[PDB]
Amino acid sequence: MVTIRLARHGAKKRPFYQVVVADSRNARNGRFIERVGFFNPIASEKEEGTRLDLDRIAHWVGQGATISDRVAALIKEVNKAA
Amino acid sequence: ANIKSAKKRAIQSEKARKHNASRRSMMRTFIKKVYAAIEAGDKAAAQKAFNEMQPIVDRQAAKGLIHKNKAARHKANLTAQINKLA
Amino acid sequence: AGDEVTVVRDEKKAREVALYRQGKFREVKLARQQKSKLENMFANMTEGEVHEVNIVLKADVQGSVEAISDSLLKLSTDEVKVKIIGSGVGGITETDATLAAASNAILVGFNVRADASARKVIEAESLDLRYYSVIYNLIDEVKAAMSGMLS
Amino acid sequence: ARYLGPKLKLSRREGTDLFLKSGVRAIDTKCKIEQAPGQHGARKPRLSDYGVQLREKQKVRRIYGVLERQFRNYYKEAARLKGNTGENLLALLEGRLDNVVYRMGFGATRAEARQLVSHKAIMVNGRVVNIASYQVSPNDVVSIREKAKKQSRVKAALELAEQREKPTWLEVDAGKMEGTFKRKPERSDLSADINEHLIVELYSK
Amino acid sequence: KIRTLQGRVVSDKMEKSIVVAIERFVKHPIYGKFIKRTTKLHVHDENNECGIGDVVEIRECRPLSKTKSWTLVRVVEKAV
RNA sequence: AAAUUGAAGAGUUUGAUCAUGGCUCAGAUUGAACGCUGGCGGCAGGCCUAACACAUGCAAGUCGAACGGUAACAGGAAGAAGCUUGCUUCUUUGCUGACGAGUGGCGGACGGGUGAGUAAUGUCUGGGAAACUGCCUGAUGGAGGGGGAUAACUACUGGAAACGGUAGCUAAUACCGCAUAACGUCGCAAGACCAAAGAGGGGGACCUUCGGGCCUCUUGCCAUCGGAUGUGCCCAGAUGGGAUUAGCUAGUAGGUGGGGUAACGGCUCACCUAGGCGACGAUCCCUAGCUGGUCUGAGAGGAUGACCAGCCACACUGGAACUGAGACACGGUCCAGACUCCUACGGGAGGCAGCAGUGGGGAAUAUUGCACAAUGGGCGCAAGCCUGAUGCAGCCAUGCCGCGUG
RNA sequence: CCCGCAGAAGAAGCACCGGCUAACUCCGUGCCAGCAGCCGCGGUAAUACGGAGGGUGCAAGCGUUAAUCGGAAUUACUGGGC
Ligand SMILES: [K+]
Ligand SMILES: [K+]
Ligand SMILES: [K+]
Ligand SMILES: [Mg+2]
Ligand SMILES: [Mg+2]
Ligand SMILES: [Mg+2]
Ligand SMILES: [Mg+2]
Ligand SMILES: [Mg+2]
Ligand SMILES: [Mg+2]
Ligand SMILES: [Mg+2]
Ligand SMILES: [Mg+2]
Ligand SMILES: [Mg+2]
Ligand SMILES: [Mg+2]
Ligand SMILES: [Mg+2]
Ligand SMILES: [Mg+2]
Ligand SMILES: [Mg+2]
Ligand SMILES: [Mg+2]
Ligand SMILES: [Mg+2]
Ligand SMILES: [Mg+2]
Ligand SMILES: [Mg+2]
Ligand SMILES: [Mg+2]
Ligand SMILES: [Mg+2]
Ligand SMILES: [Mg+2]
Ligand SMILES: [Mg+2]
Ligand SMILES: [Mg+2]
Ligand SMILES: [Mg+2]
Ligand SMILES: [Mg+2]
Ligand SMILES: [Mg+2]
Ligand SMILES: [Mg+2]
Ligand SMILES: [Mg+2]
Ligand SMILES: [Mg+2]
Ligand SMILES: [Mg+2]
Ligand SMILES: [Mg+2]
Ligand SMILES: [Mg+2]
Ligand SMILES: [Mg+2]
Ligand SMILES: [Mg+2]
Ligand SMILES: [Mg+2]
Ligand SMILES: [Mg+2]
Ligand SMILES: [Mg+2]
Ligand SMILES: [Mg+2]
Ligand SMILES: [Mg+2]
Ligand SMILES: [Mg+2]
Ligand SMILES: [Mg+2]
Ligand SMILES: [Mg+2]
Ligand SMILES: [Mg+2]
Ligand SMILES: [Mg+2]
Repeated sequence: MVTIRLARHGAKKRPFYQVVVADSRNARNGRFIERVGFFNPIASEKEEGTRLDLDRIAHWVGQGATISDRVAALIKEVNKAA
Repeated sequence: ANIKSAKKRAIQSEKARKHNASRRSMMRTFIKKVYAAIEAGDKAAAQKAFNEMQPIVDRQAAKGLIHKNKAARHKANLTAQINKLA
Repeated sequence: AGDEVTVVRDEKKAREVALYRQGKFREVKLARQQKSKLENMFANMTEGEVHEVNIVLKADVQGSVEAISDSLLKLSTDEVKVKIIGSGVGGITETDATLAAASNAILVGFNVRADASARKVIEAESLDLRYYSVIYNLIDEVKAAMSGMLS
Repeated sequence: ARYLGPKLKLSRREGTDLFLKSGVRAIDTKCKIEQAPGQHGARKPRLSDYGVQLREKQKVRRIYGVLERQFRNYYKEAARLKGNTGENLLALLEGRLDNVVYRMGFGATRAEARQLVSHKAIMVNGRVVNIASYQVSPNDVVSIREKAKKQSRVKAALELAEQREKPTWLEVDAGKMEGTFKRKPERSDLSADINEHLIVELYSK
Repeated sequence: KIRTLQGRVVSDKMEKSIVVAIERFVKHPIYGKFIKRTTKLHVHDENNECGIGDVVEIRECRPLSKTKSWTLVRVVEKAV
């Protein structure tokens, strides 16, 4: 199936997760259909902590995709913020 | 092999194999009989063979042993031949 | 063989200690060899009747190498000399194969075997591999080998 | 690494003062500047074009206390930027923290300023920065810690910097022992003794 | 709407099949001199209506036969 | 606004000169090696050679909410027995929690490794029609009633072992009928035909043998049309050297009819035609995994494919097929070969180019480490289990980069 | 990542110096021993061999070798000739 999962980027002790729509059968950093946004658990308070394109999330879920736990909590938090 | 699952899988695959062998054997027996009737030229016998064969392919395709398209092709070609006869 | 074994505290210093020990040993051994060679080259200008036999030796354990080499070197005579080119512990490998093939020598395996890499060079080369498992028979055959050269 | 050796020998080779001393005594009272170092320093040989370009480059590099690779990186960055490369690289070199803090008058020599910096004695914008090669931005504020505010060498520095010429793009308050770097200079505010063309043609081979 | 290519007959010997040359005219990569290249294709035709020397129109189709993946559409001009 | 601003020569043939012409040097860069020397830190990188051979440890499991069940540990129950009368051995009970082995379900076709082979069976780009697809999702409905086996187990019984053979032996979402059948299949129509499986949670009243019935909820199963995803098939162009390699081809090129495949097709056979490709380079020989890119260069260009990412192929060598939604399958099966090992010589076992590691080759390249805390993956309702992927650590001036030795 | 302690205290080598090409003098040998990328040094006046003093360039690195491009318009389409 297609799902939205977190892909790790950046450097040691410096994580940067892309939010990715991809087949579950590929690797963590493997092929994917579309990049949707990003999250950074290290960034300082003067910089944006996260960004997601909610419309595409809705579109793909309607198509039939599934959401992981961390991504789901992320959408929950952003919806709380806005 | 080395892993438990490999051994168990081989053991059950053997069973699946002999069962499939038997069912496919019945399948070919029936198509052979209907083909022989078709070459014979007796329309009544051909129709009778077609009607005894017809449920069998559908049942075996239902269980997945042969995909639906193969059964459909067989039935359509055989009825085309029987109409060639008459 | 026989060297003292000690546990050491730290990691980095051991490598330097071992390499420093190796450098001086290499220096000294080369020093003796080239001292002898430089001193005696022109003394070797004269010649005489000498029967030399060259052997290359592979043995299973360190002490076995020592013993076999010691026996062969003590067996040397003023006119009959058994000059071992070089010996080491382990299997008969391509270094030994091409070494014995290069010089007029023989590969002797004492409780050790050959390997495919040396095997190919040997079959192409027609080098002689002599196999023995008892010290006595080895001494007997090598004694025959050197004694056959005379006259 | 740095150049830790004798200092006046650099000036003698280059043939002109490099301000590598405090200034309590005139440079001539310390060394025979006109003669080059070495036993054959009396002679004046011919210097070819490549020689003079190399001497100019070496003069700049020694005056700002920069090693070779760092200077190469500076030149590359200046080439990448817009405008006349000489102007840009001159701005780049003057953008170092050591040159600025010396130029603000908090030290006797660039070496002394660097030794102060490396020992966490300064803040920019209230943030302690010990890295010498840090590059400063306009409107940044530089100050000394109160902990090292008591240093007598800093005190005497505040005085001996007075007899020097003071810059135009900088503002300094001895009352609060701090400074503001209003804006970056162009080529004009610096010495005409620096010929940038030779450096440009040298590296651009 | 259908993509269609136009070409020259060169072989009507094959049964219910013809051979057509498509001439294309393109520049050279580095030299820039304009060359004239040709592609030969096998086309299916069902009444053998074509003749050598004609110029016809053909289009893509399923693999009706091995090495026969294009179909005749309309005969543009006749030989002779 | 922005996203480019780019171009140096010198030495050397002669008594001396101009020219032509070869040679040598100054610059960048590397998966580098060796010599001398050696403080710290941050990020990266580390068998290019024998696709040579491998000791040892680990690298693929999970579900008692599918099932017959107690192999172990625990709790309860009779009170066995004891017994200090309210404390402790064995006396048991699938009774409960759980769970060794077994059937059954899903997963080992992904993740990882390597570049031996291939001049196209590949790849890159742009188009296309005759196709299927588990887990995910939309809709419409369906879910009645039976039958005979088997593992486990029990009692025997061969072999050195691997591994067996016989008899009794029980259940299920295992297996197989029958009913029912349209929007599905075939058919011009008329007509003809096709499916299945339950489990768990809680409960008032009523039945009630308390076996549970009965109500409700969740989750499973069957059919058909859709979506999303993956994969299969075809076309045009592009993709090394050698013309001291000029002709190649008979299922070969077409056509008719059968057969086969999920699908079109000489994919396969019978017959008929005598064709097809080639100087716009066929056939043949040598070499080679490709690409997004990397280095160099003012540019056009030249060389190259280490690391990251997409595609292809391979798993001791050669050949074949089953199971399966999907393989002609690294840690699956069968046959042949070589090689290594065990033996009662009667016969057997093996496959690191997975992570460490050893031998060997070489100028040359590391630890037989910690943890599933995070990302991601398989199984489950979930708790949870597994993961040498991955996170982190150890060695190495291999490189870029910052600092000090006042 | 921060604070305290003591002490200049625990820490600099490599290559080159005749022209190309930045930087010279003496001693030791005497076409020998040797150097070398090229022209070429050495037969008792060696800035070119060895040692020393001085100097030049890099720097926790410095050199030699291997290899690709540039210099090469020396395959010349941009850009060569008979
Ligand atoms: K087996
Ligand atoms: K049933
Ligand atoms: K020091
Ligand atoms: Mg992959
Ligand atoms: Mg099944
Ligand atoms: Mg550095
Ligand atoms: Mg065009
Ligand atoms: Mg620190
Ligand atoms: Mg149970
Ligand atoms: Mg019990
Ligand atoms: Mg269990
Ligand atoms: Mg497998
Ligand atoms: Mg390899
Ligand atoms: Mg396409
Ligand atoms: Mg039975
Ligand atoms: Mg029963
Ligand atoms: Mg079933
Ligand atoms: Mg009807
Ligand atoms: Mg039925
Ligand atoms: Mg290529
Ligand atoms: Mg034929
Ligand atoms: Mg046909
Ligand atoms: Mg290859
Ligand atoms: Mg550039
Ligand atoms: Mg290019
Ligand atoms: Mg590769
Ligand atoms: Mg192998
Ligand atoms: Mg095979
Ligand atoms: Mg199958
Ligand atoms: Mg395969
Ligand atoms: Mg394996
Ligand atoms: Mg075997
Ligand atoms: Mg390995
Ligand atoms: Mg070696
Ligand atoms: Mg997880
Ligand atoms: Mg495990
Ligand atoms: Mg380091
Ligand atoms: Mg000079
Ligand atoms: Mg020298
Ligand atoms: Mg001359
Ligand atoms: Mg002299
Ligand atoms: Mg000298
Ligand atoms: Mg000196
Ligand atoms: Mg050029
Ligand atoms: Mg060129
Ligand atoms: Mg010319």
